[PDB]
Amino acid sequence: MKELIYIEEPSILFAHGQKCTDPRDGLALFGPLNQIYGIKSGVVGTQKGLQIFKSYLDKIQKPIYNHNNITRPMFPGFEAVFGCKWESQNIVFKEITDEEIRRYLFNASTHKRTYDLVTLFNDKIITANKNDEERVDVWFVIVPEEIYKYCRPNSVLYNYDAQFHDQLKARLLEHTIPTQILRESTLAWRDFKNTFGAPIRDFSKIEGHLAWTISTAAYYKAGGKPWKLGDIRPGVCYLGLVYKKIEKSKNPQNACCAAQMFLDNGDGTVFKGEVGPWYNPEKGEYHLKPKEAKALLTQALESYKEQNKSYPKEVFIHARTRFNDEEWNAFNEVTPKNTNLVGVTITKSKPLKLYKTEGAFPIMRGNAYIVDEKKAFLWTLGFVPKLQSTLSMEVPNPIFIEINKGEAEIQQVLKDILALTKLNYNACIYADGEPVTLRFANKIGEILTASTEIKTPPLAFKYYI
Amino acid sequence: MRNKIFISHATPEDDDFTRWLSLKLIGLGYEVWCDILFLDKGVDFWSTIEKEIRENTCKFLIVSSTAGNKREGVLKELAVATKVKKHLQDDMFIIPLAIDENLSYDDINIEIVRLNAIDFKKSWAKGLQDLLDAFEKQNVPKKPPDHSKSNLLYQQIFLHDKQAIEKEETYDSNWFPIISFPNELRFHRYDWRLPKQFDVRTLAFPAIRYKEYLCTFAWEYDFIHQLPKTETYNGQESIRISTSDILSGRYDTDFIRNYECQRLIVQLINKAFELRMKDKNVREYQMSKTFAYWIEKGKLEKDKFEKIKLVGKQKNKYWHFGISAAGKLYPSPVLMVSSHIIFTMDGINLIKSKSIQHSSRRKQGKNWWNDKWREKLLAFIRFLSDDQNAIYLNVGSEEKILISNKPLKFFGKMSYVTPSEVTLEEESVLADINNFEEDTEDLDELEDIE
RNA sequence: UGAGGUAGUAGGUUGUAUAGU
DNA sequence: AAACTATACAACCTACTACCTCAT
Repeated sequence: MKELIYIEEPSILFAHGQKCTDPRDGLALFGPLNQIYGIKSGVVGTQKGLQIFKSYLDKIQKPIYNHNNITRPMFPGFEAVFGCKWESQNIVFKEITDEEIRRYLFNASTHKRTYDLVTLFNDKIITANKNDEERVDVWFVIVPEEIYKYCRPNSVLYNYDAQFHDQLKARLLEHTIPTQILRESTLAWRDFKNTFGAPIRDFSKIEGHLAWTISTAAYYKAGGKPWKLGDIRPGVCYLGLVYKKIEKSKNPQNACCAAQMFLDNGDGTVFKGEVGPWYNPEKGEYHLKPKEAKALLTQALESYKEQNKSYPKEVFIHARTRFNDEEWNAFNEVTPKNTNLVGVTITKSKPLKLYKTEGAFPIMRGNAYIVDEKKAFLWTLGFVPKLQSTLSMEVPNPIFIEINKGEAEIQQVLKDILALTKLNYNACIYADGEPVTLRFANKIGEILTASTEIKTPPLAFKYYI
Repeated sequence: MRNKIFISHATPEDDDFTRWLSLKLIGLGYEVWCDILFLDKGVDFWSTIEKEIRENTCKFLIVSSTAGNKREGVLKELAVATKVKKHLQDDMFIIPLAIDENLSYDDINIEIVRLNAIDFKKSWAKGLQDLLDAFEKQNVPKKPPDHSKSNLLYQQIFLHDKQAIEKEETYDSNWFPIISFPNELRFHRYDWRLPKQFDVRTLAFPAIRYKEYLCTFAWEYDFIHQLPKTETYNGQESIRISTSDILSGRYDTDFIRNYECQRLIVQLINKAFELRMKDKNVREYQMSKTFAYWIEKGKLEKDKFEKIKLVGKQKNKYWHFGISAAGKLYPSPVLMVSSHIIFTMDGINLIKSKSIQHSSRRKQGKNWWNDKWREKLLAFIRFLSDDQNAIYLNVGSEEKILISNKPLKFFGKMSYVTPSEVTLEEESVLADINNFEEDTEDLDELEDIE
């Protein structure tokens, strides 16, 4: 009759040296770690997007509540919750007509119209950042629905990703300028419905989620840092080894393994893994040939030395595959003797659903099942007292952790993984199931390989979400 | 001397701004005191407000709320506030707070807006800095700001029935252990006694072709009914491997390694489960890499097994709970079970479109909850058992496999207090959140559902 | 959020068309 | 120059893995 071990929720730091266990609540009470002067956003596209964004800005300046504060907390006010300048004026607006859009809509190639309209967006924003002395922190993208429907790849009247956001952010990361894409129906749900009348984008009682997500995303892309870890050991760092398989049709895919320098802050000094011409997409063994392996490890070591003034005492590798001996030896001849290496991996295909016998609330967050010293189960999604509810759907599915090789206590790495889950930044959610190294690994390995025109990625991390 | 700050708000309509402003003020170094922090249930209201106005309150703060302006106690304490303003001649004592925009200049009573009102109708940042500079103008004695005790106050007042607790709790998984494995895993070397076009899956007992041998649990004389040339095969050539060596892992020969033996055991377990529950007259659903199965409507009495709902009617389609299993030999000799629901129009044929099946699966997913999933799974497994403790797997004419009907129940050290059913409606609310978060090419099958 | 629905090897399986001594 | 019975891979069977989509 074995037992399940419980791990307490991490306390993330906040303003004036205070620690709480909720990002929404902690932002509401104290505020961010750093205070920004104020930001001046800008819209692109049509004037309809400008006016609906201005209406949403005037609405978000006012406080907006929800059905209850038990699960989704308050929004006191943008100036009251972050202390930054945000008004109706000083927003740059640009005009994009539909005559050229109407003429190029009748072209037989969807990809051609996509290329021309994306080039229009890109050269317009580069022109705006070129001849204008005014600096824009976050650019805002609003797109109409006619282009969204009549110009789809599957609609009926290869190294570039077909999704618009990925190649937008790739070609803007090549130009090192931040932007954020919102569909028109995302925030204009007041008059956005279907032919029946019911709002598909139902946001009536639940505007607090939109409020918190938009505010936190804008503040993170502003350069400010909302929260930090409470208890962390200097000398440790989190290598989230991306191994997003690249699927550019019939082009040689091989391996484009990226990594994250999640050392002490939310930013990641990411270095793009090469196209990596060793073997083919049939390289399911998923280890690392020594040359690029020690190249990536030396890049990570130099990044940690530049960002922390000292060599790291221990490095945690977070991947999604299994590891073997030769890549570990390749990592070992470039790790110093006083350092240690431990490989942790995250997978989904192993199923185990824990059920609740009595009660009306499911298995929790923070519980864990240990099989041996190297492989265990961890429950990050599910019920949580912090919202009195369950974040997951139906019965939560866990993440199966495997220490592939290396000496590490399972409890300490368990705490590391759940704090890393507690570092979700794109939206103001409580946390997510797998560590944000894996979620943001999908993000950076799906936007990073979206274009072939980039050589060296920027060190900053705000140009990714 | 007076240093206290009180919020006059309508409970429980305005716990929001009261909580936020009180915690911000207590984090700014100013002593605040109100109903939702201190005045809990069982404490008299008006006498405490009277003594705090007459002795303790420096600046009075009243939230202009819809229902908090009509109570008798608030009128009594505002009357005693006017009395104490007549006492020591302080006409700036009270502060009007504008939160409810529905209330205009005329809806507020006679004794509030006769002095100036602080602006709060646009945002709250300028509101609390205006409160701070009013504090500085009247030289109220204050403490240097520190949010540590504010965080402690939030911790002990807003996490009472709201944080985790220490008490035992019992759980159960979807893993079902194998009680007993086959004694001998026998490799049958038929040599020429196997036809070339023989499909191995057609055998009545599980078997896997391995080099020239046949990996199977069945005896040498178990395939007589379909192979008339197995009379001539002697019983001494086929090698026997004890399954205890496979499970313990101490078996390592040049013929078959230990992991290959375990994979063969898992494969034979899956084949045996498929054939044995195909024997039990359970309908089939075509899955891509697995096999989904559903219970035909009307086979079960009342559509309940031990008074547990298993198949039911919603709108026009019939929903049938079903399971799919894959053998897993890593953690223990167990069998994992997936939880599915299979939809039919009438109970005979399947849906022709898979998107309809997925939409129905989600729609019935929100309608019930994890507890109903637990009873459905338990009823399905108990119906899959003929005796009271195990399911009767078939691998040979004389050797069987036992798998326990009851799942592997676990338990945890800590648990939580259990609130009412409103938070399940909030789980439906976050289902709406998942509806309104992402969407991709939904229109065609949504308009095809009629 | 995650549960389907899709192919990739996925690691050992038995037949394509050479030269070993 | 030529007799045995293998070469010396590499194609189609199959459990562990591993992709864009649906509708909430």
